[PDB]
Order: sequence, then C-alpha cells, then structure tokens
Amino acid sequence: AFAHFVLIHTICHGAWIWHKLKPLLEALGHKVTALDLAASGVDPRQIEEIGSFDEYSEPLLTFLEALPPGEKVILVGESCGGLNIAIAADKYCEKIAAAVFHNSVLPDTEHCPSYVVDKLMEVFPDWKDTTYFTYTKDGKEITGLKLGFTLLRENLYTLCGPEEYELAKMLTRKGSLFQNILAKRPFFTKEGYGSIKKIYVWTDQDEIFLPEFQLWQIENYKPDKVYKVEGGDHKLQLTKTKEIAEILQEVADTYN
Repeated sequence: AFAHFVLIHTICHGAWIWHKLKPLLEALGHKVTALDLAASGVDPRQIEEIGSFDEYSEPLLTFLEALPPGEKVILVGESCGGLNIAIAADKYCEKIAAAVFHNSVLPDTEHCPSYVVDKLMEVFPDWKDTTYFTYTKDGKEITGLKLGFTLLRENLYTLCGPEEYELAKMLTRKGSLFQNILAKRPFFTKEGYGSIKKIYVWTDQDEIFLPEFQLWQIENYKPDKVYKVEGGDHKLQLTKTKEIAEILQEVADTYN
C-alpha cells in the first residue's frame, strides 16, 4: 500500500532533516510532505513571534485543514515532534491514519502536556554548549535555546557523516520547548490524541533521549506497536534511513 506521510521535524530544525528519507519513501511510491514549522527551516517568522507549542505547530494544523474530506495521512514526528502530533491529533484525529514517533517524546492524556519534557530534563540535564535566552510573548516569559554545536556533534548527530553534521551547524535555528506554557496548557484529550494509533520507533544507541527515558515513555503510555532499530543514533532518518523507510512501509500496510 501507498500512504501520504507528513514528516515533522524537532525544535531548532526544519524539513531539511528529512532530505534523505523523503526521496526513499517516494521511491517506494508514497506521497511525502516535509513541513517547516513556525520559525523553523526557511519559515519567515523568528521564534520571538511564537508564544506556544500550539502556535509553533501552525504549519502542521494548516496543512491538515487543507486536506479534502476522506484524505488521511500518517504523521511521523522526530524528537520534540511528538508534541506537535498530540496538538494536531486534538484538532484533526479523523485525518490521521496513525502517528509514528521517531526517537520522540510521547505525550499522554493522564498528566499535563509538559510531563514527558519535565522527565526528559531529569534524565538529560546537561545540554553542554547550548545557549539560552528569554523573550516575552502574550504576557509570558519564554526560554529560547540554540543547540550547541558540541551537543549537536556528540549527542544528536553522534554517528552521522561530517556533511550531515555540517547541515545541522548551518541550518539549526533558535527555538523553544515552551515548557512553562505546556505546563499550564489543557491536557491532551482521550477522544482526539488518545484515539489515534501510535507506533513508537527508537534506538537504544540514542545519546540524548537515553534508554531510561524512552523505556520510561513506553511504560508510561503504551504504544500500539514498538519498533526498535539496532545501532544508529538520535537522527535515525540519517543513520538508518533504509530501516526507517522499511518500518514506515509496514505502518502504511497496517494502518489506514
């Protein structure tokens, strides 16, 4: 079967992280959309204009609104992209055949939207040379960050080529987790987000979303299907592109 995959990058990244996976899925016959979220990739906004993870998710919500009645997509979110999936699922669950988490945060419905992020910060507290700043938007102080190049090299792109790590140094932008905004956000709902099929893909070789955090998430909110990719690193769409396309082909053949 063929499906329409919507690939969703993590904070401080853009559609460009999917440049190896998108031609591979298209060579299997799939339709692929790789979005830039607000103030990400070559999106024209700067992060200081964005006041919440929901506003940050606007390109994804706008894309889903533009789907004609009856067209379903498989969302694929990497790293912080699972939060954009949860936001989208509470507005457009009928348009989502399934959601695939790729070394991703897995929000739940029982605890507040910041829960798995708060736990990530406990498991991975030192972000090395990452720099931080604050700005004010809609009466709230938001902490922005720019991922440090040593953190990028050692923990996110550990086994990626120098030309792939070069793209990350050239293209990663200032972003935000909007952690304090998520903490006061209404909980993700059981009827929207809670209802979609959730496939959790991970590697135990991930150097930032460590095995303790990812296994903690799988136990906290049981996925419908779990795929563990052997080897690779946090950016499995670069180090294990072929294995991620094989898994996504299987999801396309299982959920519609």
